[PDB]
Amino acid sequence: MRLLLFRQRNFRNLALEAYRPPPGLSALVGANAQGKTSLLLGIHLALGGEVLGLADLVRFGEEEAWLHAEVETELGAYRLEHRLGPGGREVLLNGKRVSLRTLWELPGSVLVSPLDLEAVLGPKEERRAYLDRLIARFSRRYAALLSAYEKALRQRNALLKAGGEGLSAWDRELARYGDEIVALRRRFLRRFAPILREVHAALAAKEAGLRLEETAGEGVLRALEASRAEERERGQTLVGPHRDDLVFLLEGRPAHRFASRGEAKTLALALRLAEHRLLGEHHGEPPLLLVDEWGEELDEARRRAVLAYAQALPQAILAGLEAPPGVPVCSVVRGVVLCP
Amino acid sequence: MRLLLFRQRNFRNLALEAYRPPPGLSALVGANAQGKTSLLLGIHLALGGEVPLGLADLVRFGEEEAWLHAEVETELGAYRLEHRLGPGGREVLLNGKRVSLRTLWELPGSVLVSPLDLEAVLGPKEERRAYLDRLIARFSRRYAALLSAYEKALRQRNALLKAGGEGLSAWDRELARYGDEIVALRRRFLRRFAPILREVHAALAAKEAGLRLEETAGEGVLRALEASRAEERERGQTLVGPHRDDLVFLLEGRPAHRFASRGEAKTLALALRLAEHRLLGEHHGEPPLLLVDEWGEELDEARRRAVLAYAQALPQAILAGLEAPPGVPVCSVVRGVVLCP
Amino acid sequence: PESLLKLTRALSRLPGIGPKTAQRLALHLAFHKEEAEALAEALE
Amino acid sequence: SLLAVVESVADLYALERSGEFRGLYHVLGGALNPLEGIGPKELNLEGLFRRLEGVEEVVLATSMTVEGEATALYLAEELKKRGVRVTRPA
Amino acid sequence: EEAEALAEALEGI
DNA sequence: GGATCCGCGGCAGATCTGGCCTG
DNA sequence: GGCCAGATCTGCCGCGGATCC
Ligand SMILES: Nc1ncnc2c1ncn2[C@@H]1O[C@H](COP(=O)(O)OP(=O)(O)NP(=O)(O)O)[C@@H](O)[C@H]1O
Ligand SMILES: Nc1ncnc2c1ncn2[C@@H]1O[C@H](COP(=O)(O)OP(=O)(O)NP(=O)(O)O)[C@@H](O)[C@H]1O
Ligand SMILES: [Mg+2]
Ligand SMILES: [Mg+2]
Repeated sequence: MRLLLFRQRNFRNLALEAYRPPPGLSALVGANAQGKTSLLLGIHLALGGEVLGLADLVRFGEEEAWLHAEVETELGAYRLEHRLGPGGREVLLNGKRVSLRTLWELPGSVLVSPLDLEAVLGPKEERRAYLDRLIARFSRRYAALLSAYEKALRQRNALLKAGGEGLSAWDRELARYGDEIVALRRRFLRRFAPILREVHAALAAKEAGLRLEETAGEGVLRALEASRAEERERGQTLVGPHRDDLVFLLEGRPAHRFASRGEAKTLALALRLAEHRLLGEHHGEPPLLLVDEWGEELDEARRRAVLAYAQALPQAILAGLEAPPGVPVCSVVRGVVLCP
Repeated sequence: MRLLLFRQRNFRNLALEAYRPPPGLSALVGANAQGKTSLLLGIHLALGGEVPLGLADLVRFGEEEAWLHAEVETELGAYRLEHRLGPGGREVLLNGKRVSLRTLWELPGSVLVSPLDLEAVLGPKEERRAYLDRLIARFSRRYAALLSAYEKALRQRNALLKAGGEGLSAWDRELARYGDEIVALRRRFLRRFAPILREVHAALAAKEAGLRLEETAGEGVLRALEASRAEERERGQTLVGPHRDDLVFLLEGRPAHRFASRGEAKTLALALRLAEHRLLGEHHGEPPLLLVDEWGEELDEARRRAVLAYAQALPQAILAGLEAPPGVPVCSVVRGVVLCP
Repeated sequence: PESLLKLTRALSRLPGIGPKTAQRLALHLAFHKEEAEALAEALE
Repeated sequence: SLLAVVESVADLYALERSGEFRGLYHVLGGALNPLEGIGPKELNLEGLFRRLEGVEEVVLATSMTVEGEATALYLAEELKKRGVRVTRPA
Repeated sequence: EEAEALAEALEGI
């Protein structure tokens, strides 16, 4: 899988015509407010990623935006186009209009941004949401199960809050959905962890791991039964998959209370790389990797280790203030991209 | 204002005896996981500040008590501060006797710069409003009292509205008694605060900076309340008041949480902190101590040069990072020990 | 008001009095010279 | 011929003990807060309305909490609807 | 010493 | 082109940590 | 010792954007 060519028109402050990355590792160098982030975001969007408001991606004082990418995978090349404006996105695959759910099947790309630290140093809700979306990216049953469980819990809470009534079927539905959600989460986390541990061991010297806390580990029905008095007193369901907690551990201690900036950044990068490797082993071919602002808050040894690890990937693009040594480099000045 | 000596015992991973910063610009250099942040946090907590970290997580692994000691001299005279961190709670001994924490509120103190300000600038509406409230609350206690009274009155009126009917005009007048005062205080503070921020930011970059505060109830709380009775009846909640204002930061006349990069946002946060430092120094007569963490990480050469130029004219400041600025005294941190060549 | 600086510095060093307390004590002693002369002559 | 209104007997005794003035004394059921459901009906406002005869002045000695201020405002509005000059402590 | 400094400063005021 | 649905920013209400006054 | 101030956490409602017939 290689991104052969990429064109755009009226997208943020970009003012280029074409960009042709070479195979293997590459680099981008620019000063503040030049357009590295805009270029990476456009490349991510062109392949069918996720992002900024849809109306904020158009150049100032304009109404139409155009993105075009040409990728030649192993089986055969194909083209993509995007139209943005007031009406909305118009994704067409090789000339035929099609929905995004079709693009969901394609490999795509992985983007690493400074926004991934909040999944490590954030509150419980952010970590739970991150885990939910990470699991959802691999399977389709998970989203339907989550939606059904949410609706059932909403109905049960609404019925319980307003006086009293017969609560027999709602408990059955809630248990029937939770027993599957918890099992799927356990099955995924049993396999995810070793890859992350190995990747972090490659990147750094300490040890990393994951811990999941389950309120109802034996059954939703029994957990609901064993708390009826306080459930009726408070008026809310106090057990279920929607109250689990996920904690990242550095040397057996929570990361959101003891880790520093460099350790947190390394942990986030390791998580993203583990996800990339799992996606590559699952779909069939590794996706393109995009890393933004790779080496600011790291020392010399960590930067060298990161570069050595990234040297072995089929394709990657790095952006930052300082050029890595020994790799091809391209510069960005006021939105235009020029290469030697 | 000038700091003379700092000593500690069993604080985070620190392990040292004494540290004597020189008067003027200073620096610190260290690799990852060495203790620069720990040292700055300890100094900030010793001088009477507030540390976001929990109290129970500021001691070593195994020990159960921590000790801090600082020796500061001002235009009036020298005095010693001492903190005993432990399981029971914080206690302060000014010159040797127990002192309430509110007493240190009259002292100069210090200001700390951290990426939390950068997070707050690019945050949601509620975070910006909370930041404005906390910033204003450091110049008067009447503001805090008014905020507490307004919150209690709003809760009472909302509880009354949620179910049933009763006398309602009384609570309306009660809430309007405080809303106008809060709005007037906010307007006066913003009017006094904006030009300093503009002129401070004009020396760090090239673009324009400003502030904007839109009000739901400008003419008066009572008039706006009587003009939205149907919406209140339908929704069941109050929809007008100071508790729904919006604060926006502008770069070249555009919102900064949608059209700004990392460098510009970091520069804005630093400018806000420097303006607060200048205003506080003017207020108390003696400017406080400035502590900067990760001074020049995500900045280019020109911005770093501009930052170093500004901090050279201050009475005393301490910078930390992974690199040594050219032409300034440098100290090194290795696994918790600070040695000055 | 430059004369009161030495008095404030002297009063600041003793334990139990904060930097602002010393200024208040000096001000209270400024217009109460009756006891102020006695205070100096109390121990000497 | 002076009348005062007080939340409870505790402040009644506290005010009478100092003995600045002597007059008719009245006590309410309590404050006026809707969080725990005390409206005008749950108070003794009805009893207060029986003996306005011969009254030329009324002072509302009420606490400094927000509920006290709301109660004072309601009482002032009601008496002004009936018509009596009112005062409050500083 | 320290007390004598206070004693001599008191004469000024 | 109309209409049901899905996901997320924004806000009010309940819990909980650490400092304070009265005695 | 006992009451309050102020930050963190959880669930409900209205709004924007993708999909269908
Ligand atoms: N919608 C837009 N229309 C026009 N110009 C825009 C728009 N959005 C952003 N810009 C400009 O692009 C800048 C941001 O460019 P960006 O791609 O974030 O730079 P960057 O190289 O990543 N900088 P930095 O990350 O700080 O080192 C803004 O400061 C504006 O000058
Ligand atoms: N309570 C504690 N007891 C002992 N060690 C601790 C404690 N809290 C943190 N640490 C360790 O102290 C180190 C973090 O120190 P810190 O002061 O954050 O470093 P730093 O120099 O700012 N590094 P960085 O900002 O990442 O470049 C890590 O090795 C932590 O494991
Ligand atoms: Mg950027
Ligand atoms: Mg640090």
